[PDB]
Amino acid sequence: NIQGITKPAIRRLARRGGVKRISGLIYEETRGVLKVFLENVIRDAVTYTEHAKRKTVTAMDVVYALKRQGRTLYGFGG
Amino acid sequence: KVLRDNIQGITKPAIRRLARRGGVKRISGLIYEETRGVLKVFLENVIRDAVTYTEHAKRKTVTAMDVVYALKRQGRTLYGFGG
Amino acid sequence: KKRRKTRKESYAIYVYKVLKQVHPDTGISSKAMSIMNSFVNDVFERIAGEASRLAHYNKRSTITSREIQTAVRLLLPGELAKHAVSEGTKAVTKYTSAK
Amino acid sequence: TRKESYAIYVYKVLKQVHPDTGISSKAMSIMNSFVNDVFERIAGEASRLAHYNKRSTITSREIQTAVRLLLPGELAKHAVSEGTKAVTKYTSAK
Amino acid sequence: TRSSRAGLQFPVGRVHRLLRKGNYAERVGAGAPVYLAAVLEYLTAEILELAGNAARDNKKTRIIPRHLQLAVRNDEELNKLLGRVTIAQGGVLPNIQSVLLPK
Amino acid sequence: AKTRSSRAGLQFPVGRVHRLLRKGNYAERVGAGAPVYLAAVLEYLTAEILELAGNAARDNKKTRIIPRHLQLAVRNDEELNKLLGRVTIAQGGVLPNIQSVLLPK
Amino acid sequence: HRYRPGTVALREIRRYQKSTELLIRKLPFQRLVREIAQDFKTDLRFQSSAVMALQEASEAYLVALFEDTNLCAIHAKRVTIMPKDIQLARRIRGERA
Amino acid sequence: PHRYRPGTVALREIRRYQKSTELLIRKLPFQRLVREIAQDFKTDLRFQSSAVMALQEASEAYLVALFEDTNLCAIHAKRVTIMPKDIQLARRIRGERA
DNA sequence: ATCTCCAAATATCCCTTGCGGATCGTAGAAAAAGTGTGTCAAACTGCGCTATCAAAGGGAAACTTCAACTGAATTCAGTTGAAGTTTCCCTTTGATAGCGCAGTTTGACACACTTTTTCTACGATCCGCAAGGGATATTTGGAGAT
DNA sequence: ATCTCCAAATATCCCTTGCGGATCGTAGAAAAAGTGTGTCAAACTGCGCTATCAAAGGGAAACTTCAACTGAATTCAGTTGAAGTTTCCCTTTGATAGCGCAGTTTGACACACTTTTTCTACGATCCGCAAGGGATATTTGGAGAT
Ligand SMILES: [Mn+2]
Ligand SMILES: [Mn+2]
Ligand SMILES: [Mn+2]
Ligand SMILES: [Mn+2]
Ligand SMILES: [Mn+2]
Ligand SMILES: [Mn+2]
Ligand SMILES: [Mn+2]
Ligand SMILES: [Mn+2]
Ligand SMILES: [Mn+2]
Ligand SMILES: [Mn+2]
Ligand SMILES: [Mn+2]
Ligand SMILES: [Mn+2]
Ligand SMILES: [Mn+2]
Ligand SMILES: [Mn+2]
Ligand SMILES: [Mn+2]
Ligand SMILES: [Mn+2]
Ligand SMILES: [Mn+2]
Ligand SMILES: [Mn+2]
Ligand SMILES: [Mn+2]
Ligand SMILES: [Mn+2]
Ligand SMILES: [Mn+2]
Repeated sequence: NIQGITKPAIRRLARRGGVKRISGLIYEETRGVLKVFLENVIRDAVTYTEHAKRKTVTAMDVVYALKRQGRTLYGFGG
Repeated sequence: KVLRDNIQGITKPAIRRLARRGGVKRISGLIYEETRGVLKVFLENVIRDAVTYTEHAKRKTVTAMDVVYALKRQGRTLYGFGG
Repeated sequence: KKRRKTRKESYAIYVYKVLKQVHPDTGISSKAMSIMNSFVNDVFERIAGEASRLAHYNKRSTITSREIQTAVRLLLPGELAKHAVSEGTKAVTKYTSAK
Repeated sequence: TRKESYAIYVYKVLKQVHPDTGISSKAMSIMNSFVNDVFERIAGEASRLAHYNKRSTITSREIQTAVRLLLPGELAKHAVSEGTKAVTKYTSAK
Repeated sequence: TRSSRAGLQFPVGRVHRLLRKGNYAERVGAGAPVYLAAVLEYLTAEILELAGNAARDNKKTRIIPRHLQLAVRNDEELNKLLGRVTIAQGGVLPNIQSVLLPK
Repeated sequence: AKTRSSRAGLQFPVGRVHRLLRKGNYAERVGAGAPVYLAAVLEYLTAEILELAGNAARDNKKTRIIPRHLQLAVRNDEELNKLLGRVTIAQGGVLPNIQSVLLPK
Repeated sequence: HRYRPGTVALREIRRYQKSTELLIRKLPFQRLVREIAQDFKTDLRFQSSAVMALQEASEAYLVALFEDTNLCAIHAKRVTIMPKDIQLARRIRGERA
Repeated sequence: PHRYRPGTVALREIRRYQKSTELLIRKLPFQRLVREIAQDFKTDLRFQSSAVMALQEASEAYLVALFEDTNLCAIHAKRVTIMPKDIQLARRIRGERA
């Protein structure tokens, strides 16, 4: 599934970040970094879901989790 | 009496000691003024908040707690001075 | 009727009002409005959070306009803080006149 | 006037873990900051959880999920069992 | 309404209720929600003023998230205030490092 | 048993913690088990830092824990380092650490 | 006709910095989220916006990281981002020890 | 007469300072700087002595750790010498501004 | 420089859909009224903050010398990016199945609150004594010299 | 290879202190008890929105071809920062005294809270039509070749 985050997708992300040239080894690092990012946010989001005794992860569970991580997101129920 | 230029009291040997503690082996002559500028900005930011706490409390003496609260505000929590 | 979907509350109408004050011929998309609502909520929480700590720090039981003010001074960068203190002081001055 | 601290409890726990070890005045002030800081972080998170879920009360369940949010890995696991064991033992009495 | 007495578009009554329910303190004084409502109104004005202009510059009559982001990141003080916030669907400021451009 | 700490098997003060929870404006109401659980968590974390800091003190041929030992303890422990990742321990100094490239050849 | 190496890359930079569209395809991202969640708690559903919230946060995060990664590459007098640039940026952010 | 080679004394200075915990900035000078900066925000301030010590503890800690990051930036660029551009890269990635 | 030649920017026009205004209906804000307690202002006060001086001497500043660092300049193997072909799978569209979130009602009991009893934990205070920690002399590990 | 020698480490002496362990006497807070009351658990439920399904086309991802330009290695020299030396500035240390102001306290009350009734703002819900979407054409900004 981590391989669904393709080389072209990572290149596009890098282009928006202003990158002109990318070593072949970047695509594997990026996948690892993203996995860590998602695990940390989802871990917390799921802690909230479970605390509410729910089976469904809400956008608010994510929003609160992002806020905890110091990654406040506007646009989804802030 | 007027206080001026007190950033120059942050001496070069002092900055060098801090860099040694930070693991630095060799230091460019240009570091010392860069460091002064950086320290100035750090103190201005913390002292500004610390003074806001003093003013709010209607006090004229900046307490250790005003500083500890300001440090916490800036994500720079300090242990050892109360709170 | 009978079973009623819970009323959601937002700042959308007051944001559209302010938008008419500053940009009479400018509109706002619904995604942009959501962002604006998060902004207002985020800022409210941040300010009332300081105000709460301030009162606690000072052994007081009340959040007054004084805590709101110093909290705005802690939270907001230079010019924004200056302008927000004017606007808050003026609203309070004007409100206490109007009886 | 009275300055309350966690000092006597930190002393007690220090005797349990390291019976012949003292602690300097500054080290203890640091331990007091530590205990207050963690209290604040946990109570704060618990406060948020009750609000988020529209409850008027902080229960040990809020404290528990606050603990799981705030502490890393092994530390959350052992704090959870210490916390649950204490609530269990406490209810078993009155 | 208390908002009218105060000269505000933002709701002094709603703000007061929200302060009372957020468990910030035992008591809320009467000036507090006025002051706070005014500050929230001033900041939404400040943001909307710059976003409107970014909409103009982009030849549009409707503010979208992109214009909110442009406004924020091009403004030194708002960028600081929202230094740890992400605006969904905002993208980034056009920015290419000098050394990456051809001679 | 008289004290709530005694009932819970605890060294830390359940009653103080209850009061501090009530007077900190965290919620309208605090349940009976909240202060027990938190007192226990606080007690456990203090046991853990004190254990590691006493060991640092002994590593250093010392009999009394000073801030340096607390600092050595915290930063050599991955999880305590993380919990206190944005915390400064006054008079703690840093860990001995020279980058490889800086050593002579 | 052939554009020189870097000319099309530069065009791409200009293109993506003008837009705001998500750059990771939606379904592969959704599968990843569900797989990671499953590891923490089995038997979970997601609101569609929950997944969207996570994708917006994730891409915002990675774009900004590539900005810092690029600066570290440039610092080293290179033009090519390398794993070590990501690692240095993450160390300085205090994301990694 | 005896002369240590360049870098030998620097290394032993690092060992020396990495073992100790004492503040490395002279005390009266730091206190004047604090007092000057504060006066620019409010005239007529007094300071508890512990207030100034707290600021010096925080400041030196901040600067030690910034020097660690600065060194990593220098090493990344294949140098052993810290330069203003290393501090700048470090502060930029930290999100420190002004 | 000058011509060719891509691809983005702009123009133009018809289609789509979500902005934004209008309509109905109530949850919440305001008015009114009665109640108490936190806050405020004013009186007194002693901790510790400012200040100042003196004496000594640790450490800063300013110098000379030159080791070795930075970085300029050059080289080239190969890893990149650009543009070709081939292969896969994302998205879009139309619902149908039904999970589980969220709305409504409820009374038990958990938690508030206030009063009286019990006892914890604080502030003030002397004490044994290893624990440093500063002043003085000797040995040691290894850097640099021969 | 082997010697010389410098500074950090080790050893010795006295001694100030700041620790753990007292005992004290005592304010303040916790526990104990009694009663008031509102939060939230459970149970029943309705339906929104999550999952899923079946298919198909079109574009994205993967794969392949080529060689431009990049990162990495090598060499070398001027630049520059480190090491060491000498001078003496001004920090540190200690102790004094004066008072500015932080913190305690006590009466008076203004202000916030709680309760109940009335009024009306803002919510949900609806949809014409204009801004923006999307497709096609023309103009414009440059990049690469000659
Ligand atoms: Mn205008
Ligand atoms: Mn299932
Ligand atoms: Mn000045
Ligand atoms: Mn609308
Ligand atoms: Mn109502
Ligand atoms: Mn009065
Ligand atoms: Mn000297
Ligand atoms: Mn080749
Ligand atoms: Mn069901
Ligand atoms: Mn030898
Ligand atoms: Mn003692
Ligand atoms: Mn009493
Ligand atoms: Mn190159
Ligand atoms: Mn190579
Ligand atoms: Mn050269
Ligand atoms: Mn020089
Ligand atoms: Mn001189
Ligand atoms: Mn006063
Ligand atoms: Mn149009
Ligand atoms: Mn269009
Ligand atoms: Mn042209």
